[PDB]
Amino acid sequence: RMPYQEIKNVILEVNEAVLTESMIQNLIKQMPEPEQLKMLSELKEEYDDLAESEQFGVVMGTVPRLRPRLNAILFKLQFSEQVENIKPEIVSVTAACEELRKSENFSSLLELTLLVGNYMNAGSRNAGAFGFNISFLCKLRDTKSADQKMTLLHFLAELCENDHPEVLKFPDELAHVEKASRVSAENLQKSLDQMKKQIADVERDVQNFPAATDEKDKFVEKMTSFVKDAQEQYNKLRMMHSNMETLYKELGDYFVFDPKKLSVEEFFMDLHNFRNMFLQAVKENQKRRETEE
Amino acid sequence: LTPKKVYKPEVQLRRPNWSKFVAEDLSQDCFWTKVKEDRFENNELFAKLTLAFSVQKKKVKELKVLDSKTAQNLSIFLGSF
Amino acid sequence: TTALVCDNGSGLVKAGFAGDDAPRAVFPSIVGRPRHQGVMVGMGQKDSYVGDEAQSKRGILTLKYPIEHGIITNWDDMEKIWHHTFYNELRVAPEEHPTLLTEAPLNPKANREKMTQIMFETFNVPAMYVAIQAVLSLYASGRTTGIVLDSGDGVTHNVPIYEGYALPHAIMRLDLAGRDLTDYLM
Amino acid sequence: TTALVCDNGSGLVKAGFAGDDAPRAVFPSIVGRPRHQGVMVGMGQKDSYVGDEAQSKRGILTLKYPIEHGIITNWDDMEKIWHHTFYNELRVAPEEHPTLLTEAPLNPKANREKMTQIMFETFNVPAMYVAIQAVLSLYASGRTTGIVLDSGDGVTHNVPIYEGYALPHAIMRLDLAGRDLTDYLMKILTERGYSFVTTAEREIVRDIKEKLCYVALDFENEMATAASSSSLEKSYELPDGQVITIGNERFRCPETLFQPSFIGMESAGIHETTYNSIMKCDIDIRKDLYANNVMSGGTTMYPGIADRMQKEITALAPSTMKIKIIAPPERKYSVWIGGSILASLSTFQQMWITKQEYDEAGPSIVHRKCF
Ligand SMILES: Nc1ncnc2c1ncn2[C@@H]1O[C@H](COP(=O)(O)OP(=O)(O)O)[C@@H](O)[C@H]1O
Ligand SMILES: Nc1ncnc2c1ncn2[C@@H]1O[C@H](COP(=O)(O)OP(=O)(O)O)[C@@H](O)[C@H]1O
Ligand SMILES: [Mg+2]
Ligand SMILES: [Mg+2]
Repeated sequence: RMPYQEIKNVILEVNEAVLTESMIQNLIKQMPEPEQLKMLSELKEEYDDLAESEQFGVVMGTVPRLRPRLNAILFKLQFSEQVENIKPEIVSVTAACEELRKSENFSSLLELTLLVGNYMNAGSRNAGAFGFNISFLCKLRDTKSADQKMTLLHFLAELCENDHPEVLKFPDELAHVEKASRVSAENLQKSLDQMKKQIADVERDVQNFPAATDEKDKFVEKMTSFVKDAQEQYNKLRMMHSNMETLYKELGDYFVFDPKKLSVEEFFMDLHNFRNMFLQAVKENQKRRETEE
Repeated sequence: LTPKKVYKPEVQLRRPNWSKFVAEDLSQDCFWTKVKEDRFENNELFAKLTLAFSVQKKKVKELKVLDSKTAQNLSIFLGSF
Repeated sequence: TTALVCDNGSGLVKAGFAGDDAPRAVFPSIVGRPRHQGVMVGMGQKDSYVGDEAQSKRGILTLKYPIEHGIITNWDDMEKIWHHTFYNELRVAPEEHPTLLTEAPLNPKANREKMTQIMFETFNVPAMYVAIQAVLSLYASGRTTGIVLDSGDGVTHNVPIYEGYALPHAIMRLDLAGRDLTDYLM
Repeated sequence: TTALVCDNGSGLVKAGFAGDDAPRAVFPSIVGRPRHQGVMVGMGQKDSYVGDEAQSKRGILTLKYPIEHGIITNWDDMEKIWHHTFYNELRVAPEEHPTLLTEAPLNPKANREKMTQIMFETFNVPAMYVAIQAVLSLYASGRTTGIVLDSGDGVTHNVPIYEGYALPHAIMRLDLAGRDLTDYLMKILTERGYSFVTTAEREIVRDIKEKLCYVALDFENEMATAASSSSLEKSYELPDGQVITIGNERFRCPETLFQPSFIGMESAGIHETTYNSIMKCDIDIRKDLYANNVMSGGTTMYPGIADRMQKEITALAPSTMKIKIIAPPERKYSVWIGGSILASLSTFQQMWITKQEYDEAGPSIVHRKCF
């Protein structure tokens, strides 16, 4: 229910107090072809006789370069949502990588499981193993005993209840693991490459835009301030993703697992399920000790 | 570096079948070069790992053929009839 | 030992042993207390009469029903009903006897909480159970399925049971039974 | 010549003039009849009170809904609803204004036949139209394509429309909405000892459901929170002066929409209904419908529904495509707002069902003219 000259004035000013994301989304999705816009622009003399959609096309046909201009406006209003989707994924992986890096009680658990597991895998293919995968730790519960009453998870929880009562505070140190259990690294790379391509398309739009023939036309000042702000925020996002890729390659060296054999979301789903299985195993061992009393 | 301790237990034990990491893949600053798991070594732990991972009213009734639910609904029916 | 079945209905308490054809002690659940002036000293004048003794002497007593519409309002009166049906009528020791109880459907839960608390603390049985009345009526009829219209003195409820499963969502409760008919006849 | 938009839903009649932003007359669709013995002579004691007068004097009346499960059962009661919303609420003569009407999808056709016959014989307009409620809910969302979960008081239906084309084979219908939630709240309010059996008590329980109930995010975590501490309890003052307090039953009442096994319905939840309605469409058009979940009706006015809906659809759908839920705050009158948008258009002047078309084709041209 807006007048059509008001829609043109909001578009030509880039009136950010009026412009919203879903408005420009609905404007692009119902916009006709620029050949249809130029054919409507040939019939400006009969403006009182054309339809309401056709009177909208006469007013919109006067604005030049309309389809890459509206896509640059669409990428501008979606840039704040695209940073707020991409960045807390990267912070969640980086905080989970930094929490797993120091991780001294869980590192003593990793030394204890490797010593017990190499005694179990003695004479097998895994005999003399220097390390084992962190995503395999859900299957410590699958390693059952001969009487099938306790697991290897239940045996290691009972051993840490008896011998070393400082290992058991490991799963409260894993804080950003469940947030990093649903983050895909390839989708972060595809979105940042789409962000890098679209910033280059807006900066090509900015540089190919002509001089403003109106004092209302604030397209040159506001979009170049956006390109200066978006290139700063992408370089903040590219440095943090390079820090994310360095910390993933550092933990790829640290846990000696390949970066291509497992992504981030199956990495930390198994770590969050190992947190819930160990919390169940201590509560079941405390229940079994209270049952025996 | 040193190779890991080749244990030889008397009894074959149940094992978790992980994908093992050989010494050729290992980096210089990794976790598994700094593993000092022989401070956790115990013969009692290996013995436990070998040992574990190698009436005024008579109302019970033996059901040799029938199951629990069929004998319950029959005794409901025979108690009513 | 022999279990006890004690239907604590709204109007009549029916108590007896397990496996019997007829209930041993059928008596109305009233608590009678005197309202006039007692002039004769001695003579065994109790302050309360429970059961048939309150029915026999009802011309000088105010009678209170401890259960109204399946909900136990007065709980000390309900303890007096339970003590009278354990010690006077049935003449047993309830600390060495299991005791099943009945309950109307769509009841408030705190009635069952206080029933469990009284039956496990004051009248401390080795075991007890709370059962739905329509399931017991369908067991007494002999069939496994069917819909029971059970109407005691306060609660008139339709409960359908299919293959031994009591369906919860189709239980329909109407608070219109024999006490409302008695007041309408009055 | 201003047109009239009149949503005759199961919940409330929403009627008013076309071209406006809010409906002029929003009133519940009940007919109250007296059940006791009238003892005072004179003073104009009517035999039937229609609309808000039945709501005001509800302590002596038996209330009858003329629409049950989206289908008009009683017809003289619906004629009294139409006479009250034409002559008393809007206070205009109906035969000088065109009228737009709303209708549920998958309707029996004789409802449409009798609606056309009543509107062309009793309240005989020069022109009328019958529209689908989901198309009007999608028209007021500022768009053309998308899927509408329209949940009134009786009918909860998912209709996907792609590029203005309503797909008929993917329309799914579940008979679980706010009247059944109100009856389930009447069922679970007796667990605390607050019995509600009359039809006048159903309005009090519906006011409790409107004011105090909310959709939980996790069912088990909120149940453990309510079982742990009494921090979720809320108080309500009854019109006679009594005060009730409720705990977990604030969120167990709209949990039937996401778990329909509580009242004994075999079909799955509304998120699974939406997922099966989108999966009944083509594989190329699913990405537009994943980001265009538009909600409407008074049942979707809970302050917890969008996060639970987004979490359930994101757990259902694959994570490669974007999931977005559209929840405008004006979704209670969005059917009326879409009717006011559609009625004022110059393209809609050729789509009117006129008096001469009714005289030529009977009351059966509404099947072949509309969708
Ligand atoms: N022959 C009869 N005809 C009609 N009503 C009866 C008859 N016998 C008993 N009643 C009614 O049934 C009620 C007793 O029902 P009952 O199931 O014994 O109640 P409760 O078990 O709750 O004490 C009485 O209040 C009485 O009004
Ligand atoms: N804030 C609210 N929270 C929960 N339910 C509500 C709220 N507001 C209204 N409702 C429910 O929505 C219903 C109204 O829906 P409505 O859009 O009138 O459907 P219809 O038009 O099909 O009758 C009412 O019956 C009421 O129970
Ligand atoms: Mg009875
Ligand atoms: Mg409606």
